[PDB]
Amino acid sequence: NLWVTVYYGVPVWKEARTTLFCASCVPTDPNPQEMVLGNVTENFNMWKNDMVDQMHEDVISLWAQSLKPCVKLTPLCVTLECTQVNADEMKNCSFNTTTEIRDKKQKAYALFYRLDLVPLERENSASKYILINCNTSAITQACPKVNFDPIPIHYCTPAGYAILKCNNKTFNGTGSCNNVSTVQCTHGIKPVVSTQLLLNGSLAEEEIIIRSENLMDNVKTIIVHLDQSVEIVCTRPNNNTVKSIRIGPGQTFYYTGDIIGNIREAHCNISEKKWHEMLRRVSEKLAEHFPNKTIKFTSSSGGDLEITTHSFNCRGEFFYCNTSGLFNSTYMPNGTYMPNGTNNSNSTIILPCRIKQIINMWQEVGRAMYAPPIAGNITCNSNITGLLLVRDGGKNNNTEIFRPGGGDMRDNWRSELYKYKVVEIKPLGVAPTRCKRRLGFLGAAGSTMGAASITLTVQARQLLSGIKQLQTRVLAIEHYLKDQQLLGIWGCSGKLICCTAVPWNSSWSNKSLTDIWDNMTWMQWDREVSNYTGIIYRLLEDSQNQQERNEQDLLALD
Amino acid sequence: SNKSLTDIWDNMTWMQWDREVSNYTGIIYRLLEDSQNQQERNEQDLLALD
Amino acid sequence: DPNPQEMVLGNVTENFNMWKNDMVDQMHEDVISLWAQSLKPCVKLTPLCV
Amino acid sequence: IIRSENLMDNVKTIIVHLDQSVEIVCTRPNNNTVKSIRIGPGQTFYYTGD
Amino acid sequence: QVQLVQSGAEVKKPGASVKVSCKASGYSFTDYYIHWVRQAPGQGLEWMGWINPRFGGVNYAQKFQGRVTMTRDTSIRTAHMELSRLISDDTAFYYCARGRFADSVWNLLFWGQGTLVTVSS
Amino acid sequence: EVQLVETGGGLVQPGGSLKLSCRASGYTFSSFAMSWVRQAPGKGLEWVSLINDRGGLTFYVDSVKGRFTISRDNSKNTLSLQMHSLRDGDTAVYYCATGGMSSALQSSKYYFDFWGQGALVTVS
Amino acid sequence: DIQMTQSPSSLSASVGDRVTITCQASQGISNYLNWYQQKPGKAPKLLIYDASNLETGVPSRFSGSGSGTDFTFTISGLQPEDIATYYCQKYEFFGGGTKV
Ligand SMILES: *[C@@H]1O[C@H](CO)[C@@H](O[C@@H]2O[C@H](CO)[C@@H](O[C@@H]3O[C@H](CO)[C@@H](O)[C@H](O)[C@@H]3O)[C@H](O)[C@H]2NC(C)=O)[C@H](O)[C@H]1NC(C)=O
Ligand SMILES: *[C@@H]1O[C@H](CO)[C@@H](O[C@@H]2O[C@H](CO)[C@@H](O)[C@H](O)[C@H]2NC(C)=O)[C@H](O)[C@H]1NC(C)=O
Ligand SMILES: *[C@@H]1O[C@H](CO)[C@@H](O[C@@H]2O[C@H](CO)[C@@H](O)[C@H](O)[C@H]2NC(C)=O)[C@H](O)[C@H]1NC(C)=O
Ligand SMILES: *[C@@H]1O[C@H](CO)[C@@H](O)[C@H](O)[C@H]1NC(C)=O
Ligand SMILES: *[C@@H]1O[C@H](CO)[C@@H](O)[C@H](O)[C@H]1NC(C)=O
Ligand SMILES: *[C@@H]1O[C@H](CO)[C@@H](O)[C@H](O)[C@H]1NC(C)=O
Ligand SMILES: *[C@@H]1O[C@H](CO)[C@@H](O)[C@H](O)[C@H]1NC(C)=O
Ligand SMILES: *[C@@H]1O[C@H](CO)[C@@H](O)[C@H](O)[C@H]1NC(C)=O
Ligand SMILES: *[C@@H]1O[C@H](CO)[C@@H](O)[C@H](O)[C@H]1NC(C)=O
Ligand SMILES: *[C@@H]1O[C@H](CO)[C@@H](O)[C@H](O)[C@H]1NC(C)=O
Ligand SMILES: *[C@@H]1O[C@H](CO)[C@@H](O)[C@H](O)[C@H]1NC(C)=O
Ligand SMILES: *[C@@H]1O[C@H](CO)[C@@H](O)[C@H](O)[C@H]1NC(C)=O
Ligand SMILES: *[C@@H]1O[C@H](CO)[C@@H](O)[C@H](O)[C@H]1NC(C)=O
Repeated sequence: NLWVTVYYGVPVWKEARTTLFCASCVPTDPNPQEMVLGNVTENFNMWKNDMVDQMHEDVISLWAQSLKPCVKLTPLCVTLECTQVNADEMKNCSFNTTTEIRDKKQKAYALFYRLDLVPLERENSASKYILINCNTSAITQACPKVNFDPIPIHYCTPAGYAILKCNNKTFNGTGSCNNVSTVQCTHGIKPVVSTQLLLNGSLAEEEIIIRSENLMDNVKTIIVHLDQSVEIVCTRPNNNTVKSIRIGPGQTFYYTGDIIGNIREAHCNISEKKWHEMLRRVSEKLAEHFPNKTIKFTSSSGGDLEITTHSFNCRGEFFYCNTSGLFNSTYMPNGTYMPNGTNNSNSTIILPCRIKQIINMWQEVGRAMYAPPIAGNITCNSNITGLLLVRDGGKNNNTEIFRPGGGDMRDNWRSELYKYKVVEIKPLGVAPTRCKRRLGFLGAAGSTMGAASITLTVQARQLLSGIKQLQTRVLAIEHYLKDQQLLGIWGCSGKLICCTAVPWNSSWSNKSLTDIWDNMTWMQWDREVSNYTGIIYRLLEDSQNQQERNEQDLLALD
Repeated sequence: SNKSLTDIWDNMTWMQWDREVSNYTGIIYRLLEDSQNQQERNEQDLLALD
Repeated sequence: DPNPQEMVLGNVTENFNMWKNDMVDQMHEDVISLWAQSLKPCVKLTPLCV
Repeated sequence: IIRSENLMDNVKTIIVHLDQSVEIVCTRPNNNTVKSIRIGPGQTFYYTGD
Repeated sequence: QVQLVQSGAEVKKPGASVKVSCKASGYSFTDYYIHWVRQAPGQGLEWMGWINPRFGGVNYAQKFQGRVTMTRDTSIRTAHMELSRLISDDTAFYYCARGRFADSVWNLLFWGQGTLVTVSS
Repeated sequence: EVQLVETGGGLVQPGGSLKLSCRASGYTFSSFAMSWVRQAPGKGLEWVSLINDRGGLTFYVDSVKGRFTISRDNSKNTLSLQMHSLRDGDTAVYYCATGGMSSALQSSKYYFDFWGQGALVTVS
Repeated sequence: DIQMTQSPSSLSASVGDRVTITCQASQGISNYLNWYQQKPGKAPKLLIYDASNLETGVPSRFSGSGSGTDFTFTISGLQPEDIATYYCQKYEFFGGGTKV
């Protein structure tokens, strides 16, 4: 009494991973054209998203594609004769390098930071030093045209896929999300690189949202997504005079020649009241996950400068703040915050950022970078929009010690690509009907199976049918053609709603028509009839083969 | 277009016709897909009658 | 192939603009790319800048 | 199975495809001590020392 | 073959510091966490801490904080642990261990040889 | 309690035209395939025409093909039947009925579930 | 603090008897428990990576299952080669060990 009817263009999707393409790389369109999916609830998992791995690869590839046509400082991996800067933090280094003409030499003097030098002999009169890691790999000088101001990147879908945003204002990142929306592109995501503190991010809509893969171990990074930003202003007060020498045929090396005025240390200012209010609210939100525990914030217990300090790019200069006056607090279950009196204060927390020039890029090891100096001084403002915390494991007397963390740059991108999931549309499906043979994309995803069988020409047209994109264009074409070939083999070519001669077997589903078309959505139906598609498809092609042979026999009768 | 059949098929080329009916293809294509959706639903209703 | 297989279009008049053709930009790119792909596997006279 | 493109000239290689393998065991009996030096920024040259 | 080779047994007096090393061979050093586990002679296994050799991150247990320093030398693929202010209760077999996968690092499939540290007068 | 009220009918002379209309209330209108059924005085019931729930498909008894048009308006919740020529054999009470067909995504409704009160059509 | 409670502390068995060892976590909400066979003089060996999944290089005689705060490890017949101290572990927390 019920027969298999093949539908094409149903609002059904499966989880999948594709090579989404940036679009600052291709001009973006007026709006993302967001279609809110009513009555749709999807399972997100921020800690298993692929959009993060793709963004990581894109960033470690754009960065390494801007330093390729730039001067490599091979001629400067020479013995330096360095004295104290009394005309330590900085040294006045003299060296003999190679000049533009490949037969002469050149004597130069530059001021380098002590963190950029490694002694060749007992450190004290001049002492011998070389540039850090220059004898282990090549140091590439950044071209003056390299843009150190993060540019928002929009990730847009290839044909055949959709980005499912999550609009629950209090979502942490993992688990079921309702009020799911479909978008074509993401918002503008800045590739901001910062350790311990997330800078220039998006704020939480409602409150501080503690998120972690598992708040029970001491390995997973805890991301604190703030609702109100704390403003940080960082400066390098020294008035630097930049000099340059040529080290080859068109290869210009830039360095600090002298400093005008006195020598002052770089620093960052965070208002005490705003910081300690932020840490109070984060300590009360972390008390909701670790009940009856004492919550303490302390400085990092170890590691390299890139993770024990707050590392950030300020107008190209790479600062490294101590951040040990910030993370010094105790919050107990009684609700009193130990370092009190910081709610009526006018003080400032001065963090002594150090400056480094030979920056060990990412952790590639075999590739460093030289950040050229900028004449004059530098001041940068930024918004602190989140924290990266690591919890201390082991036995304890009911006290948690959340110490800053970072270094892994995926956890800096898992705090803006948290709401986005990539899915692949499955426009081809089957359902029982009484039929015998003889708006926007996914807009009806949450509608019943009888109201989504009218919006088929809208999810069908939006299938839109170097290497990273071209392979996904070819893949989308292959998937489209495989679906068309399936329809053709079944005798359904050229139709979106196709009635067949295959009877419905009650073992596939025993629901009545008023329990399917009127009460269920296409996603629930796909989740029901999924183990049986390898039987239905075979029956459909066998029935079409029988119909084709019967048709040629009838057409040869006369 | 208000031209008669003998003014279109017999007198005009396809380029002139494209230059004439070009602002209206976003209406004609929508009408064509709506008519096909109606025909497909009517066909499944006729094929379920019996 | 043997011949360009030219089909003369009768009664067809088209608007050309030699100064906005793209075939020229493509030919320019091709020439500045073939030339710069034949000197890549060739001796660079760095030791003679003395 | 003797196979060749043409077993009549003296240019084509004759491939003899055997049915039972003959075992060959090859050795370098010298006990070498390998030393290395660095010849650049991360470029290590390996050589026999003694 | 994945191997972890640790230094041999050592004898220290109370108050001294001991440095233990765990040469790592067979895999990419800068992609996996190394866990240092202290086995008391008959009182079980204490976790004590983990080191992340990519950026050198550490997470010392809340008991052994202030006394257990961990470092790493990637040029020779060797991890180092330092335990200061030794007491007679610190006598144990110190084990170096790694997880089978970087994604799940608690499945300590690969272990080195134990380093015996004796603390006595 | 659904209510079908047929507002129309009267007297015509052989060769004339007459329109009937039927308003529905108490249930969802655009989900039922409506029909018309004629009862001549002293005789039984005869089916005249059927229209689908969407209005796109119409079916007629052979005796009225080419003369009767059945139409529905799902925004006004109205059904109408417009008759031409009106022969003497068409004199009858015309009942508005709900049923006779389904949309292929619902169970078979091959029966006339809800009827109206009946319009009287006289030909003389 | 996630205290591991492991029992029995000492299990007396001969060759071929079925051995059952239990481990009671204080907090669970995740099937992440590991079982380590430690032979005297050797570093422990992992047998049950994850709560139930088995480790390569370990014969099928070893098994276990459980969820939440209650896990069970069994041996389908003790062999002479199976004399060892068995420990349960959840994240950094180790149990007291069962001598088999
Ligand atoms: C977080 O965002 C803020 C604001 O977007 C960033 O600070 C801004 O950085 C840009 C680029 O360094 C500064 O513009 C520059 O100004 C100088 C002097 O006027 C000019 O020579 C450069 O060409 C460029 O226009 C901008 O002034 C600065 N804004 C403020 C308010 O200080 C900040 O760097 C971002 N933080 C991180 C960590 O990326
Ligand atoms: C860094 O050292 C160089 C010398 O290595 C200094 O340059 C000399 O400065 C004195 C100042 O009286 C001049 O008389 C010399 O002629 C300079 N020599 C050269 C080669 O230029 C330089 O001033 C020092 N700079 C700082 C900032 O300490
Ligand atoms: C690169 O150069 C630095 C500085 O010479 C080397 O560091 C020294 O290496 C020797 C090796 O015998 C040690 O004894 C010194 O104590 C090291 N000095 C410092 C200040 O750390 C470094 O080893 C060289 N790199 C390589 C790969 O050999
Ligand atoms: C540069 O070369 C001269 C050659 O006499 C040498 O004396 C001098 O020390 C060299 N400079 C440095 C900074 O090593
Ligand atoms: C977001 O998810 C939480 C999960 O508990 C739920 O309680 C809340 O109602 C959701 N919010 C919205 C606006 O749907
Ligand atoms: C995140 O929210 C989900 C909602 O289902 C919940 O199950 C999970 O435990 C939460 N995790 C954290 C770390 O807050
Ligand atoms: C769902 O998200 C949309 C995004 O525009 C928002 O307008 C709407 O209020 C949200 N609904 C709920 C119930 O949170
Ligand atoms: C930070 O505060 C100190 C207070 O003495 C002030 O001197 C300094 O200029 C401030 N720095 C910035 C960047 O605002
Ligand atoms: C920050 O300053 C304190 C001052 O006591 C020092 O002990 C600490 O090591 C410094 N931290 C870093 C990361 O340099
Ligand atoms: C640095 O000093 C020079 C010379 O005195 C002056 O022209 C310049 O404005 C100063 N720059 C800053 C940022 O103080
Ligand atoms: C920080 O956020 C506030 C929010 O109002 C904004 O006005 C300000 O410009 C932001 N500052 C920076 C440096 O981006
Ligand atoms: C969502 O469910 C509500 C339930 O009352 C319904 O009214 C609404 O039409 C549904 N929306 C969609 C888009 O299916
Ligand atoms: C080959 O045979 C000779 C016979 O003298 C023997 O000494 C030598 O070890 C053999 N070599 C191998 C590789 O078996």
